[PDB]
Amino acid sequence: AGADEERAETARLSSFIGAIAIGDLVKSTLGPKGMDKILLSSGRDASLMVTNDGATILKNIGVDNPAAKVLVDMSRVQDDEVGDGTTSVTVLAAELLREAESLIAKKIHPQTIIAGWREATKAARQALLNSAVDHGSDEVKFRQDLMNIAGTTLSSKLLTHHKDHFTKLAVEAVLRLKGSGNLEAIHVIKKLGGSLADSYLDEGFLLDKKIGVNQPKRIENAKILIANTGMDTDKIKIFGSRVRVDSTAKVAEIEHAEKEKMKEKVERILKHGINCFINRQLIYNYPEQLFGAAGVMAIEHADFVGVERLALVTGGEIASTFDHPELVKLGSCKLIEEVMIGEDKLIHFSGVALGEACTIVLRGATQQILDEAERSLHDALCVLAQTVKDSRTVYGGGCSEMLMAHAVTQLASRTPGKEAVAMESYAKALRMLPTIIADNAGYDSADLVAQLRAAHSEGKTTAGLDMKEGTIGDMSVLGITESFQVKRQVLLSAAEAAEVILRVDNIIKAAPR
Amino acid sequence: AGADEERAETARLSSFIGAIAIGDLVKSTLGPKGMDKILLSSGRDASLMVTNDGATILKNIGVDNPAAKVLVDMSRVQDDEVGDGTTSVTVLAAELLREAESLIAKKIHPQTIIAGWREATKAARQALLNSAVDHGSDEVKFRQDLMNIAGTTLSSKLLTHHKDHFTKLAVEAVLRLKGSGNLEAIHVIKKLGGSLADSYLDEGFLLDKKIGVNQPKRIENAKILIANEIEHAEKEKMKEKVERILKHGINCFINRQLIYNYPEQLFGAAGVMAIEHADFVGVERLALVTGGEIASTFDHPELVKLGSCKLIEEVMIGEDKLIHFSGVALGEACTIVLRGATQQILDEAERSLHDALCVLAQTVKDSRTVYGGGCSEMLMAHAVTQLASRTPGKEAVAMESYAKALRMLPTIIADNAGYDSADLVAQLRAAHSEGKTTAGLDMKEGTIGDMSVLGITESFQVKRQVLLSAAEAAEVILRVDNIIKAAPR
Amino acid sequence: AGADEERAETARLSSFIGAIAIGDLVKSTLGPKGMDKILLSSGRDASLMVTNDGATILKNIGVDNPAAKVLVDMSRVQDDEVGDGTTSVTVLAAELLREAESLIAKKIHPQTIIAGWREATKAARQALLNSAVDHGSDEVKFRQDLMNIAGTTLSSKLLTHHKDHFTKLAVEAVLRLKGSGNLEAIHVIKKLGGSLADSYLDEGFLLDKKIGVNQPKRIENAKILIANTGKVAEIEHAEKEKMKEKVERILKHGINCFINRQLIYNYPEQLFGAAGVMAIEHADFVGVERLALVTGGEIASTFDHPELVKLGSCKLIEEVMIGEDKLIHFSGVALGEACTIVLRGATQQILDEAERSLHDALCVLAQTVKDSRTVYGGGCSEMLMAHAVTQLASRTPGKEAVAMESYAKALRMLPTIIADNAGYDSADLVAQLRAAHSEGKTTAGLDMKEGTIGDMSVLGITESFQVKRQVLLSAAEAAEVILRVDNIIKAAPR
Amino acid sequence: AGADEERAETARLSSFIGAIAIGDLVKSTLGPKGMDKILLSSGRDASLMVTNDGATILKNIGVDNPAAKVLVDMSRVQDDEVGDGTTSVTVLAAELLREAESLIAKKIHPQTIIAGWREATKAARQALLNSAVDHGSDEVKFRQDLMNIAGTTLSSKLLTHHKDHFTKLAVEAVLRLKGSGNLEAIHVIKKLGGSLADSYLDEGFLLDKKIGVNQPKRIENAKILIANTIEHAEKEKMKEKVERILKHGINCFINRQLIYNYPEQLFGAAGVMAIEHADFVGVERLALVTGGEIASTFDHPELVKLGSCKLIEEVMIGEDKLIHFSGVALGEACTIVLRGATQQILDEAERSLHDALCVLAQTVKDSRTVYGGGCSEMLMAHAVTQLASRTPGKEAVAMESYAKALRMLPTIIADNAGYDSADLVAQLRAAHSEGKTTAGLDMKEGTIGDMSVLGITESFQVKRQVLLSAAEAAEVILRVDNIIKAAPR
Repeated sequence: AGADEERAETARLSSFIGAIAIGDLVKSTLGPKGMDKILLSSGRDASLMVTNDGATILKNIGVDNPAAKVLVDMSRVQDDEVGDGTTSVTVLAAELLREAESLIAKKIHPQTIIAGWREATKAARQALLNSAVDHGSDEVKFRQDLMNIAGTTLSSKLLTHHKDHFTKLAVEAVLRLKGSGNLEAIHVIKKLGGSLADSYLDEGFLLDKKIGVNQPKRIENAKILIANTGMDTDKIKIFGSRVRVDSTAKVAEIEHAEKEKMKEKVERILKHGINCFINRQLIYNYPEQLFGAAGVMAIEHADFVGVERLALVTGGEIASTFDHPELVKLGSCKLIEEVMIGEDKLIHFSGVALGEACTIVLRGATQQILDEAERSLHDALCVLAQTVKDSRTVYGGGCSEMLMAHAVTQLASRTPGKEAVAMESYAKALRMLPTIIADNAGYDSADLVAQLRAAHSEGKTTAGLDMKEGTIGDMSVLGITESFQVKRQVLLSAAEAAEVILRVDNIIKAAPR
Repeated sequence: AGADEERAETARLSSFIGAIAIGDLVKSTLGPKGMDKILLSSGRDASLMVTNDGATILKNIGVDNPAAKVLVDMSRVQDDEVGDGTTSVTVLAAELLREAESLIAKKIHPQTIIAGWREATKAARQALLNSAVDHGSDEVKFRQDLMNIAGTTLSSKLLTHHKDHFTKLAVEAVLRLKGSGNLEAIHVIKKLGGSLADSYLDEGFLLDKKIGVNQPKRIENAKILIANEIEHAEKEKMKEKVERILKHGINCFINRQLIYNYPEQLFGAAGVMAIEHADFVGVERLALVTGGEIASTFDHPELVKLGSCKLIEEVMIGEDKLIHFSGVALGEACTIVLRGATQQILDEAERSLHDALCVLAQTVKDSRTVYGGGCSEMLMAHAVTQLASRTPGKEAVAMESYAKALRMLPTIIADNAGYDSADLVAQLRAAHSEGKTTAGLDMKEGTIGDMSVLGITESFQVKRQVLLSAAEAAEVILRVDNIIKAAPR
Repeated sequence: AGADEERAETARLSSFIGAIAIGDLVKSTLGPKGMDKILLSSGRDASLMVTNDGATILKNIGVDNPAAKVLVDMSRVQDDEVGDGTTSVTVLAAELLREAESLIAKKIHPQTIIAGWREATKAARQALLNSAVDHGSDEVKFRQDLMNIAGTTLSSKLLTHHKDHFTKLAVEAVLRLKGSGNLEAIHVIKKLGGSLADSYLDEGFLLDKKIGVNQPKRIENAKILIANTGKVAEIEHAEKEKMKEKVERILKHGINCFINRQLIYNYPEQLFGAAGVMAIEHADFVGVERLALVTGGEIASTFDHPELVKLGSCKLIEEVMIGEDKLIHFSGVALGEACTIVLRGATQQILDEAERSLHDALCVLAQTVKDSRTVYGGGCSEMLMAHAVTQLASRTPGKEAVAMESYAKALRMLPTIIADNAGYDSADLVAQLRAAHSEGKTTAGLDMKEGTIGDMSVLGITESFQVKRQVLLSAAEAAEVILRVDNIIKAAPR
Repeated sequence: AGADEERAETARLSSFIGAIAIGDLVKSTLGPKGMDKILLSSGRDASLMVTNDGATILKNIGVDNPAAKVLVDMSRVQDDEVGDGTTSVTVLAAELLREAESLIAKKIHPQTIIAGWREATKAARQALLNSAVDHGSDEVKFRQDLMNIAGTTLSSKLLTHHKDHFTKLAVEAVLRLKGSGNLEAIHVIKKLGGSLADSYLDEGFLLDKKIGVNQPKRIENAKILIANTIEHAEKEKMKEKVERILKHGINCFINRQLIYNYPEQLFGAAGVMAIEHADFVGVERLALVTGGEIASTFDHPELVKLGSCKLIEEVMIGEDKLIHFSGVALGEACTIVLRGATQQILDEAERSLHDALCVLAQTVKDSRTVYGGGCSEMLMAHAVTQLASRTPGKEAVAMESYAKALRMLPTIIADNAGYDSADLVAQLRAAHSEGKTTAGLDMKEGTIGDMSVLGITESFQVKRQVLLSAAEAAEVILRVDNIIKAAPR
């Protein structure tokens, strides 16, 4: 229905603007020294969200009328099977649109010009088939656990002054996460406190809640209880109305009935040896006095998301009415205690025998810049899982992009008529990436492009863009690598719909309405 | 990736503006001629708040959209580590920003410039291991007890004309408080009735409050009580209080909260003085002093209560109504009562004692100090200026910008003095360059003098943490564009 | 009034806008189906200037507030040593400005980038003497003399249907032109039309004036006279004496024609008709200047001026029927140093293109003699250079490369433009064009009649070698002045 | 009547704005990689002039309400004395205004800072002490005649791809000039044609006028006549001209004004070439060249006239006809003609050339120069930082700020080069600090190199008064709210 009318030229233009606007923000993000973008919104979110991951912020927000959301949505599928590394895929697609302005001069058949996607099928071929990636990544592995690909993802991120160490920590997390058991139950939070480590590794799941001022400080061989239904009692489905009774004698039983709820909770809780209770909602006051005497620590209004992960962690339980204790519930038993961390007080669940689920706690300076660690971390978890079993990678720092560009230029001219025009335009698309990496490093982009091309042309796939250097250097020494799937999936997506429809290269434009 | 957006140079300006606004308000705060600031704002605050301490005022309010609050929060961690000293750390960070106007001339990636912070680390340790300055503070101590750091914290506040004598007194308070346990039993009030001595020292505890208009004027052999059918029930509650009370001879009751009206009538007829809403901080202190009490329900009287009976009375000192607890047998905890000349500077004395207890605990443990009055700042500034020219590429514009930031502290210290700031900067630099570590800014002088003779010294913990913290403050400028919130609209 | 405050980005923008507006107008002017532009202004402009030659109209006027008059001025110096072919220099300079938006993206300093133009100048020269071409233009040359560049230069002009023939004629003019003097004394005027030939070549100078309807139709063994200077009864008698002096001196000489650059007195007019002598009133001074070198000239004084003090060439002077209209012919000059070129046309006031097409035409083949060097036409040169220049950007150490590569892709538009107007799809054309050029055959080019690609040499199209060397050096620098200048100091009442 | 209202601080701003507006156009111009600008205007202006010399363009126009024209006017006194080389004097004065924003922050006495100018004079000697000038320029000078300052003057001008060769030519022009009388008898015109040399040096004077269509093409053993000035009477003027003229053998006549038609017919038959409306300035120079003559009424022929004869002819050069006067016996006065590669930038030659004539003459007379490429400026910068610490009171703050001003110049010279500015600044500082006055910014290299090997040096005078002018301009805009003077050209 209604509003927003666009056709042919004007409609093509809307696609054009969306690609250029996104490219500049993502432009600072790529390579060993990127920049931080900080966002504040109104009416649906709490505060300032800062993300160095182009994928994370894009998924969350659809700011305006121009089209770009659908292109953005696709990158997530990429994350599930490979994703990140560094966010470069969005940039390649955007630059495709710049050539379109020179096409109107031609003024006849973009479709004839378009001969290129079949030609760009070649990109699926040339970009990720020539150059020997990586191989072993044995298992657990001493030295090769990190100090390579995680570091590159982080280098593009500003926090590398101390976060390079954080990245190193993440693979330790993946080692426990490898084997059989699914990609689930990984929890991470950041703490407002400065230390050299800037992060702490827990033996289990971290939660931030307390029963009250009273109750024992620490429990051992802990039994964990999770209830779906609240502790609160009174109304029931049918009120039974608020009653009055024939004398003061029968009003007493009602108060007495309250005591019975108290009775059930302690009598069978004691047999279990219950050390901790976690409830996701409001908690009734009566049990609270009881738990302190028993020596049981309960958690008021515990977050549901923490709870679901916790069930996987402790073998779980079936949560229903107060019958829920004993056998229906399973409780792991290493150590549960509330421990002060840097400055804040946190409760630590640890020693889960099953081992499938684990939690990582980050620590920091207390800056917005610190919130950067949250954005980088999310990026890192996805990067390592894919690196371990994809058994395939490419040289980073734009090494791959310059090589393909040299190869694609040859393709133009070699093909005779009709075929040649789009293939060269596709070819120039590789050139902007070298420019994007250099500009964010504070070095003159013009000077950098010229010197960059000569090293790639020579045949060293290892050589690439070194931002700290300001010129060109050996990418491999740095340990900068991109996963094979991230590069492979994007080229097909760019040349997917593009092929068959207007069957060839220089896409999209609008259709009906 | 958008919100409220400004890019590179405009983005830089939002951080740039926040630092300059804070520096001017805080500059007048520092040293002997510093001045008190008062704030008034609409809704959810009341009216006049006056905070001499820069840290306390910044923490309380997030006034506007431009970023600065996160930078503000960090000073508190520093406060916990050692505390106040003199407020100077916020100021260094602000002047760092002015150089950034010239960083556009550098013309490269600002993150790349950030290497200067590492360079700042060189500045951080140049200050360190150069000029050992202190050895001492064994415990109690005959002559090193004061005329030192307490005097410098007090230097910031104009009370120093007679106050420095009072601050000498404060370490005596600390010596009694370092042992036995806690950080309790210290209370300070001011009275109007000026004399040269300006302070006494109460062995007991001093409190300002009254039961009500009725009740006996004075109590002797005083005993102290401290406490942590419906219609019919209330009468019994009254009755239990009187029955237990009469046998004891109960002279005074102190309760840390609101007090129910029924008992009030009974206390008047009985001849018992009670205190409504007594502050908790005073109450804990009283317990150590009186031998303590077991505070619980109305069973609290007799044996579970230990009472000190020298004398409790409401005493007129000078003018204002106050109640004096004295004659404590323990002697471990005391209250210092200082008499002033009747000015805000008299209220100024309130924060001088707080400042003194904290220093000695930290000063004994660190075993290190630095010269105060900006002595360290010019010396460090002299060392840092050389570093900028020496370092290549990226480092040189950034290195001197941090070095430059040391210069304002000398300027801030004397601007509030009443002397011309421009003249002060040149003269200061010449003495530090020459090689005298002891030499520093003398505000009373208007020029430079020997800091050690004053006795002004600064705790080692305040200096090490600020420099690492400062780097983070300089670390949140240009790289961050806008990005507003922490507290409701 | 005082106003118009602009700085930094806004000042750059004024430069940006001037380049974009000009490029669209000059855009269809390149190649076989170029578009006719007609432009008029009040005052002394006159009437008919319809401009297909981009350089000619731009040079003539400076109509509006934005700054671009100076960039336009620069193209003419190029024109004097070579100029045209097709007007492409302005287009290439204009497209460079688009990257200026990316300059703020580079966010450092624009001056570092402009050094690329110097480099571009080197790029211009390394795109000149390497990556070969035709190696023809021996001298005189019976078949390669034309039907070449002019055909392509003419291609941008509509009149190509009968004008391509005209174009062939123009090199004959250069063959006589080459030698002792320089590029001097060449005059050409269109005379609408009505003949298959569409042009007659005059062995001498062309003139267009008549004394009056009466007077002898033809003169032979003609002596030419050019003069700088234009009892009451005896006064009347004295007038007769002026008549007498003019006749007495005239008959002995045999004077066949008189030409004067000013008003002529009525009394002598009757005399000339009876004698058998034709006179010209208010003949243009410029025509006379050209004529003096040609005929050996004379000394122009008072009536003593006839006989020996004046020299009169005597081949043939006549008024002849040219297709339809009458135009005077001065011809058969012994010296041979200076000549006159005459052309015609279909007549749609698009023929007037020939008035300025010709201005570009005049310089190009005169130049061809001097160069003894030429390049393949039909855009053959542009595709070859484009293939070579793409490699060249990486060949340079840096700085040079960024500007050189952008410059390289600029060449792509010209092949597109040549076939775009041709009535064929540009997209198919650009790809097929490159394959033949990359192959190694320099003779391959845009075959516009064909609609595809073919042997340019077979068609017979070549461009003056100078047009390519100067244009490349000139284009980069003409482009540089608008981009490098941020903030032009002014004051604009308007 | 009333539209714009300004007071004190905003008044400073109007003055502030003028310095920034001028600085952006001028900065591009400075150093070996500068730019050229074109101005249209209207009324009493023939056509747009494009000026590279900051001094020439500012003198010629007073475009708007803000006051800057007077600041501009002073630079010319500097130019007659020396001036040029590169226009940097105006830029440096402009950058001192930026500190003024800092100054309101100071919030004290604005003129207290004014002491810094006195200090600036101290700063000026500071460069002299800390840089090695030159050891020679003893007249004529076999290799150091050029390939130094002219190269720097010209390098700032892009045209140096081929024009560096013409820059070399200009000193030869000054060497003949040095001697007996002031700055006169030098004529130079650009020509629209292409050649490798890009210019020709003429021993005589070049002119561009023609008698008429008729008249002999060429004259030899030429006699030259210069003039400062019913029907039957007209014939007599014709008679005197021919009779007297024939005896002398008269080959050419040059008249500075309109010429009567009757003689024109005579000259053609006689075989004499005359010039109508010849420019007086060309004539005066020509007279010195040919030995001159006494110009009066028609009694002017014979001995009162002295004519030199080598060759006078009209020659085709490129596309435009000009007349060449050549073979002067005196040799004292000469004319320079330059061609080059054409465009807008060739009208530039009239502009660039004016600058060239001024720099080279100075080089022979001064016998003093300093190393170019910014070598002088960085070394002064290393030197400037130490002095500020030493100077008492007012002087330290102002001397240091003046001192860091010099840092930007290395950055601007490098920036136009086309190389990374950040890397360049620090490396430059290291070479100067060591003690090599020769080392400087090698823009072509992209890094620091030995300036002396290049051969580039700057005239000593340009440096002496730039510092003094910069200081008066630096005394600046802060002073008076209105300045104005003159009605030029």
